[PDB]
Amino acid sequence: NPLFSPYKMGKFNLSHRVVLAPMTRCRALNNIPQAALGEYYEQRATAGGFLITEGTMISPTSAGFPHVPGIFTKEQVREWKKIVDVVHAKGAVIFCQLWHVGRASHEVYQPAGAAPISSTEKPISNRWRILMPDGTHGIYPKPRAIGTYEISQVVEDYRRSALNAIEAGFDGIEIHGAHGYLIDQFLKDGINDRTDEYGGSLANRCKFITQVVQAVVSAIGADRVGVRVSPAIDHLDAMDSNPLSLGLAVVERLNKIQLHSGSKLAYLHVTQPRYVAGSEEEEARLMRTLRNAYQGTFICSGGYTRELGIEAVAQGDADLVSYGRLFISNPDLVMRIKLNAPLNKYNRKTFYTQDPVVGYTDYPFLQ
Ligand SMILES: Cc1cc2nc3c(=O)[nH]c(=O)nc-3n(C[C@H](O)[C@H](O)[C@H](O)COP(=O)(O)O)c2cc1C
Ligand SMILES: COCCOC(=O)/C(=N\O)C(C)=O
Repeated sequence: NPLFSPYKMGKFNLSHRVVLAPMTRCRALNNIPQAALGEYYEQRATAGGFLITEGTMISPTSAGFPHVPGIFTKEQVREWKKIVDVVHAKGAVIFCQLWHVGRASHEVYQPAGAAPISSTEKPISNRWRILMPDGTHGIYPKPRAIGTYEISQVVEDYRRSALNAIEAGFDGIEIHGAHGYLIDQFLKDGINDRTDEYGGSLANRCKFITQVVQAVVSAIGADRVGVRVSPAIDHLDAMDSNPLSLGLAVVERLNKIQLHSGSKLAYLHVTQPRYVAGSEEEEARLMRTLRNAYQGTFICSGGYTRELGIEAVAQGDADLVSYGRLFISNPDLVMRIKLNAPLNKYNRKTFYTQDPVVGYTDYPFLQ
């Protein structure tokens, strides 16, 4: 089974290639990591396994979900430390995903009820609704398009958050540059309608992600930095006229950052276009084209099964395979995939609820 061949992710020696995908679960009450998070990641940690946390706020304006953690306060750092300690006790590697939602937010999630920030003044269309703290769905508002000064301040938020993650003991961080959130709002020409140096050409639309990655690489070192993108995704009106070219433009800039820094990033993480909340062959081809173009470790994500994961690694389509929903409902997903044991179903109704146990840590282990 190729999923259990060891793999060297730069400075981290992994014993297998089953990765816990980053997953927002909304148990971090008032944006403070809670003890429930400690039990949840502990259940899923394995010796030599790689975990990526739920997306984590880099600033008070970053959030667009209720009770998601931050890592921009010392209190948050203090509580994350306890969670990282118990994961490390199991011998796992864990990265903190740094997450800014941009225009995918709401007045209720913003300080003083201010407008969410974005590359653009265009709101997400009414085809998408935002989950509210009371469990209803609200309207995405019109965002405020930020200037280049404010852009440089968001980059500094990323840099400070990456340092706080290292202070909490994280092995590294992942830049959430995917799924129509803030970075993807700069990347996608369906969203970025800017007329300054951050829009109007493919090179300009890649500026924001390049400067974010550069800042965090300089702060904590390239081999502690992973980057997630989804050039072809149907989420929150994040379309591009040429998804493969956008992906390859990002990859080229990551390659160049690596050469200038003298070290490879931890990995590039790409979401399969089939992942939803046009050809099957052209979608597998886009993934392999990006993998072949990038000088380093490739993590694929989105709709993988045990068989699809084995095949991705055996065929050289990816080095690591991250699992989301199946990891929600199978705390010992790694052992189950090793033994080819039956997997348990997941309940989407408790994906984003606040209960510290139900649908969170009460999915059982193999008997
Ligand atoms: C409940 C839930 C929360 C998620 N939260 C995040 C997130 O915060 N950041 C992110 O990059 N991806 C997030 N994802 C996407 C996953 O990281 C992963 O790519 C996806 O679940 C893989 O597809 P799979 O569930 O079939 O394994 C989330 C997915 C789910 C189902
Ligand atoms: C169909 O693609 C959906 C991608 O969006 C996500 O998976 C996500 N965060 O990135 C959350 C919070 O669910």
